[PDB]
Amino acid sequence: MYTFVVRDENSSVYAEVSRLLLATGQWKRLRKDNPRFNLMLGERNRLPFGRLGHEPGLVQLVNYYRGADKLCRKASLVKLIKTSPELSESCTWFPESYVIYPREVFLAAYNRRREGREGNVWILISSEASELLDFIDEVHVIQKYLEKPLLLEPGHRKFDIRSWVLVDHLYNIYLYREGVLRTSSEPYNSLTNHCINYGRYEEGNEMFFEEFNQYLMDALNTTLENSILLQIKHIIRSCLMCIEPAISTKHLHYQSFQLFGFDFMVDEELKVWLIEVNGAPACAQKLYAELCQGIVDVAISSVFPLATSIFIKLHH
Amino acid sequence: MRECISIHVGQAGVQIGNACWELYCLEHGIQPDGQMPSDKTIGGGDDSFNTFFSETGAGKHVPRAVFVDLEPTVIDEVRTGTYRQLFHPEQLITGKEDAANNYARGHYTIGKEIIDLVLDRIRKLADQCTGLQGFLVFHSFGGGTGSGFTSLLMERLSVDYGKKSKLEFSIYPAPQVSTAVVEPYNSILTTHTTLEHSDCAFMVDNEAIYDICRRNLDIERPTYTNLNRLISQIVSSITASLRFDGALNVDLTEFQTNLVPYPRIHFPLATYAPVISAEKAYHEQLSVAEITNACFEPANQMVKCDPRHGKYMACCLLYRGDVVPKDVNAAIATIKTKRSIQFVDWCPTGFKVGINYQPPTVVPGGDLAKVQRAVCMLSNTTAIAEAWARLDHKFDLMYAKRAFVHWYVGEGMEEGEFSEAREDMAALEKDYEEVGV
Amino acid sequence: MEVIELNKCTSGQSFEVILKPPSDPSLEEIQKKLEAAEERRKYQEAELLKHLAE
Amino acid sequence: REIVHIQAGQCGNQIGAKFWEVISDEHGIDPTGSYHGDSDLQLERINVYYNEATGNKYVPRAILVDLEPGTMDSVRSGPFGQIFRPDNFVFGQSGAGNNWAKGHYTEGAELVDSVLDVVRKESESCDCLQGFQLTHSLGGGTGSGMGTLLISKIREEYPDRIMNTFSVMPSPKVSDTVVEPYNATLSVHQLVENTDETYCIDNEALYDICFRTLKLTTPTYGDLNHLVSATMSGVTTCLRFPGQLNADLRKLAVNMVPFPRLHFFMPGFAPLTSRGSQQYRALTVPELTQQMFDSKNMMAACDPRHGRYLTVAAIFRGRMSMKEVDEQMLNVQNKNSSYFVEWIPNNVKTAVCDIPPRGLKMSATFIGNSTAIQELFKRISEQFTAMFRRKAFLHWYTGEGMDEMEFTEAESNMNDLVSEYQQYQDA
Ligand SMILES: Nc1nc2c(ncn2[C@@H]2O[C@H](COP(=O)(O)OP(=O)(O)OP(=O)(O)O)[C@@H](O)[C@H]2O)c(=O)[nH]1
Ligand SMILES: Nc1ncnc2c1ncn2[C@@H]1O[C@H](COP(=O)(O)OP(=O)(O)CP(=O)(O)O)[C@@H](O)[C@H]1O
Ligand SMILES: COc1cc(C(=O)c2cnc(-c3c[nH]c4ccccc34)[nH]2)cc(OC)c1OC
Ligand SMILES: Nc1nc2c(ncn2[C@@H]2O[C@H](COP(=O)(O)OP(=O)(O)O)[C@@H](O)[C@H]2O)c(=O)[nH]1
Ligand SMILES: [Ca+2]
Ligand SMILES: [Mg+2]
Ligand SMILES: [Mg+2]
Repeated sequence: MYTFVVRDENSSVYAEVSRLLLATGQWKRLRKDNPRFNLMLGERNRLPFGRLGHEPGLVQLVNYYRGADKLCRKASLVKLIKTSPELSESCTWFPESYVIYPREVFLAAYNRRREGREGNVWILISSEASELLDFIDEVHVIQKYLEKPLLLEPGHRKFDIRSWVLVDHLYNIYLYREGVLRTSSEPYNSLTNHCINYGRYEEGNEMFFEEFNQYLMDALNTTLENSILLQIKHIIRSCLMCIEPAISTKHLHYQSFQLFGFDFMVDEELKVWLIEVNGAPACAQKLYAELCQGIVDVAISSVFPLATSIFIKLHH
Repeated sequence: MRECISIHVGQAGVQIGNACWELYCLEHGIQPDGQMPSDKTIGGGDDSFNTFFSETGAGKHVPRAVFVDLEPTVIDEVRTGTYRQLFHPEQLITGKEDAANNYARGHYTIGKEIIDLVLDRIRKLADQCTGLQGFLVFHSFGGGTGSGFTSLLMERLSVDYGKKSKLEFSIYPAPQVSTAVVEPYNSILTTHTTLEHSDCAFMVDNEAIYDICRRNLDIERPTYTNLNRLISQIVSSITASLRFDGALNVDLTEFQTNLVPYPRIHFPLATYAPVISAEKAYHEQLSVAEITNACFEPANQMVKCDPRHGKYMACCLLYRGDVVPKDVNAAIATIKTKRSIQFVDWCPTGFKVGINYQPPTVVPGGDLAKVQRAVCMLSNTTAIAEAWARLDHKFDLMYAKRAFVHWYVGEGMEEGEFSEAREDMAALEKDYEEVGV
Repeated sequence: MEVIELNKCTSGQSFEVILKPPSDPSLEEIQKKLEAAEERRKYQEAELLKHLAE
Repeated sequence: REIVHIQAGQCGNQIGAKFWEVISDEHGIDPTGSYHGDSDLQLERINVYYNEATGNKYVPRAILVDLEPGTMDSVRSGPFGQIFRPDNFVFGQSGAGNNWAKGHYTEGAELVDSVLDVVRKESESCDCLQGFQLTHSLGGGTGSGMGTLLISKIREEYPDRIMNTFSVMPSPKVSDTVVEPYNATLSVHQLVENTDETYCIDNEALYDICFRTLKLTTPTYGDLNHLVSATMSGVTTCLRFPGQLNADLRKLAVNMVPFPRLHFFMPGFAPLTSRGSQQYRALTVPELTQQMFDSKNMMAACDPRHGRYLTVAAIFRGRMSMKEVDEQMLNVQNKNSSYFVEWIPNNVKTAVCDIPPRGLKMSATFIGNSTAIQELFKRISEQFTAMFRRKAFLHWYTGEGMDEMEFTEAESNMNDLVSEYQQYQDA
């Protein structure tokens, strides 16, 4: 029998994962503060990482990577990219972003394009620095708003892509073969959060990969793999390997895996941009069962075995 | 030359003291009968090894040490052991019944009956020192004597020798080799009482030593002998600068200067490499780069913690064996590229390096193989606070129900001393967090 | 980077390598504490013998 | 560190005689009192239970007490009866009559000072005295009434010494008299306050083990006391043989007793062995561990799954791999975490002794401070209240000067003890 403990009751993903483990008949959920667990589905904040790996006779796994917050916070991510040579100053795939605390770097580069007549529309989206910058004082990230988003028709609809990524204890990087397209239902005027019409062109403003592939073929004579996903795999891999020496648990007394959500936006010229990385993501409703079983298969059962894959291994 | 006095309190301190002084005798060429033919100054001298040894007219070299335990069993084996002649009978002080794993009994009821005698025996050692720099105190967090009596002695030493440095070698409790359920209580009480009276404390987690013996020495069930002999190698590395000629860490004062920028944050992490089994037939000798890089592996540290998720305030590299500075600097440049080593912004990112050419000495019939080079890293990193969080959490679990507290209150202690000690621990954890993030 | 204060001797050498630069109670109160626990311990003992006498 | 042993009453002297019989064989001491053994380990800690007499003769530091001469004349007649010091037989003539009041207040009051004289003489010749070991039953009059009176007297003279008892609890399946619940309830009120550790030896459990597990159809007291003697030898293994823990009565109390009144232990043993029947297959380290935690090996008739373990001490005897014992003991805690309190970390302690008990190559002794012991006290309480609500059989006690209020107090105190075990079961 294996032991596990739940410490984030709002995790739709790991509530699904925990019910899967119990229903295997070889896992038993413990009290939330029982130290003798094999697996910890931990809280999102102040996870007691310093307490893992000190139980004699117990192999301990945790569904979070200590130090992964540096990729999953806007101010730190923007810092991490510019300051790290792996992501190499201004790489091609991250919008120009700046840390301004509620300033000098913004004015120098931005004002060049307000003079130069190239669209100066950073982002709460304005074109006047004072309008938005003085507003935020009522930390924040000032990012260029890409003014030429990819046209999606019928409907002239802006969109964003979410790919779920699982990193196991051995730092294998797994890209779930099923990504989600979150769609804006109303046309664009020269935000796609599903939290903010709905249902007109496709169910619940969620378009899938089999469908978006055919749109790209029929409309644009191209494949999803060739046009977008190749750029996505490169951005995921570059991000997660840059921080691998900082967060890997290869030689640690406890082990980490963690599921991420990557956010991309595709421009008119079919260039892929990184929006944000989310350390606690929620799967699409249709895809929950497939992904949560893949987590158990490759993240949990790999360490705790019992007695065709759904992932793409991003090689490094 | 300024003399240093070693005080070994409780079972753990005494048995670790045995292995340390045994190792010192081998390193300095002193026989179990106290004679050192190496010493051509007969009856005295001011050599570097005279920091730890005094001389008699008969040429016997005597450790400047005192062993104290509230119960006679452990120290009696020292009186009858291989090094019987090494120590003067007055140097070994024993009580009659121990503290029963109770800090209060060690500190208050039983400890108060022997404290005056111990200080007088210590004073006899001090009066044969031309310039006493301070004390090195070996004790456990967990035991009643190692916890309660040590804090009592440290308070009186602060009063009597207020100008002298006090360093600790503290054994942090681990369930793999545990002796008592109330060890988290004893740990918090003794740490709180001793915090301002200690200038530098080297914590050794019994869990780390245990796994190192299993993993790297292939001993399935390590005994106290296995753990202590490995611990003495680390201790010998830390104290070698006091006993041999060198420019780095030559007095106890320098340990605080190099390792301790803030007084409360005075627990440096120790990492030792390489640990190789004597029974390993074929072994490939590791280079300067390999052993230095091992200093940043948590599996070689004396406490298991992640320095990547903390900040450094100081870093010392103590080498023994075939090591030259150009190899050290080339290795450091290499490690800096590949590892997460981040300092606080008000400290320079630099290493203090000391090299002793004679390689580590090993006891014949021991578990460690002879190596051609070794290193002990002393880093002051906030990551060591993980051990404080682990201990404090265990304290909270029991204390929330006042489990076993009646044993302490039964000896005169008050419930408020528990909460007072825990608040100081909570403050210590917060100091570490502010510096670390 | 910069190697400073190299000192050598026949036993070894020591130096510093810098990669980047930076950006008590008295004996009196001891006895007051110890005797205050002693009176509590003696009081609790006297309560025992009083209870036994009943 | 020496211990003073006291056996009182019929039951106390019997299991007491068996205990000296068993451990003397383990230490190589014959009925003459002479050591004829093959190892120095037998003598390393022999001073704990034996005095040294002229010509290297070993004498148990034991005091035999009864208000009736008969059972003690049996002890002298017994196999090891001549080993005991003759001056340590202290007996009355009338007897207690299964009356707690007679043992505590009247008949026992006359003899108590004579016993303390022997206890004092034994104590004076001790270099460092840990405390006292008493064997008695709680259902009779002498061991119950006078045994607790002795415990109170000894605590008065030795308030800083450990008091430890082996207390046999009454069961209607092994019952001499209907008043045993009265005697037991009055005795538990004393033990809750004047002992540091009490091993609860339930006659119901001893009977059930003999009937169900050992397939003994009509078990005698000799069958029952074979189980008690094996348990007492195992429970005292760390005292009698050298170990890494450097173990004593106080450290056991400090580590096992989180709250002063919850000091009533559930002993366990494995392999469960019938008298004379030889065991040819030695057990495996996994088998010992599963049996020792099995409810069917407990000597108190309680279900450990009905409560939670506050602390546990496990003693393994024989030549076995300590790694396997560690793995196996770690396996039980990790497998059954729910029955160990989380607010006492590392509350299970394991010890190993190379010397095995006679007739076995592998043996395991279990000592648990479980909140499930409230079931035993609830059972005594229910039997007590059944008679007390009608004031039945009270005249036996009010005839000796006792008042009803003392019964109400003892009833109330035991129900307080039950509620305290209940409190930490849900904590
Ligand atoms: N590394 C190491 N740890 C030890 C040794 N002896 C005991 N310990 C540890 O020390 C703690 C118990 O402290 P002890 O030194 O045994 O107790 P004490 O200081 O003699 O005090 P008393 O309770 O009065 O016996 C436990 O955590 C043990 O794991 C030893 O020789 N080496
Ligand atoms: N440079 C940019 N150009 C165009 N649109 C942008 C943009 N930066 C962000 N957006 C849009 O803002 C929307 C939401 O903002 P943001 O990227 O900060 O959070 P998010 O998309 O990851 C949802 P959540 O914050 O709840 O996890 C995205 O859908 C994106 O379309
Ligand atoms: C008196 O005879 C024993 C004495 C001791 C003993 O002195 C002791 C010392 N330290 C501990 C413990 C440390 N942590 C624990 C957790 C649960 C139980 C005990 C401990 N016990 C232990 C025994 O059994 C292992 C004994 O045999 C019954
Ligand atoms: N195991 C065991 N139990 C006994 C023995 N004799 C009596 N008992 C139990 O002890 C209780 C009677 O107490 P007893 O010791 O005989 O009375 P006392 O002599 O006045 O102390 C009953 O519950 C009996 O079941 C015995 O020899 N061996
Ligand atoms: Ca000399
Ligand atoms: Mg001790
Ligand atoms: Mg009878």
